[PDB]
Amino acid sequence: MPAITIWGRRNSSNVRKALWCAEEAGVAYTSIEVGVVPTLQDGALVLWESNAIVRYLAAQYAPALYPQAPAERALGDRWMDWTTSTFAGVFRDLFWGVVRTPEAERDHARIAAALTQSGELLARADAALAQQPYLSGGRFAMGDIPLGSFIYAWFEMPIERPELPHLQAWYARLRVRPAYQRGVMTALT
Ligand SMILES: [Cl-]
Ligand SMILES: [Cl-]
Ligand SMILES: [Cl-]
Ligand SMILES: [Cl-]
Ligand SMILES: [Cl-]
Ligand SMILES: [Cl-]
Ligand SMILES: [Cl-]
Ligand SMILES: [Cl-]
Ligand SMILES: [Cl-]
Ligand SMILES: [Cl-]
Repeated sequence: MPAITIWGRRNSSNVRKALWCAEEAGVAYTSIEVGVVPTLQDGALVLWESNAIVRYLAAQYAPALYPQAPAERALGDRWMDWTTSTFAGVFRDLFWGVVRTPEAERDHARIAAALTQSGELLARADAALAQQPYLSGGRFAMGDIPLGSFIYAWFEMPIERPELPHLQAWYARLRVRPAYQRGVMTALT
């Protein structure tokens, strides 16, 4: 069995982050879904943090994805932290109310507020993607991966989205990557 194992449900955005990164690197890996947080194991290493798992997999296995100059890495680095620190919480809330709770249980005012704030948060990324074609800068790299794994849910969710055309063209370019198709575009349950 491959040295790399990734535990976790494939319909989680955090696990998508890791599967997509694994796929981008081409390495042998096992994905275990037991019957949400990814657990990475690679030899003696055990990782529980999505973005740490990403940064590791790219630096260790896909150096095309890990910019070596600190100043260029920092461009996409900030969107990795921002995805966790600012976007994921409100969006996971939006996504729960819409895909996973029964209408009898939906706090609509809250969903409505999640949807509205999700949108204006994303407007910030949309503005950055009007300056460069990737969160990582001129070329795709690890920095695009955390928000890229959420933005699949954003666009394929049954919701009314505000017009964010740079964000959308970026998602269109993500969709042409096979690693993104196999790693991220899973059952949106
Ligand atoms: Cl989600
Ligand atoms: Cl099951
Ligand atoms: Cl190792
Ligand atoms: Cl439901
Ligand atoms: Cl551009
Ligand atoms: Cl770059
Ligand atoms: Cl849709
Ligand atoms: Cl479309
Ligand atoms: Cl997979
Ligand atoms: Cl599907």
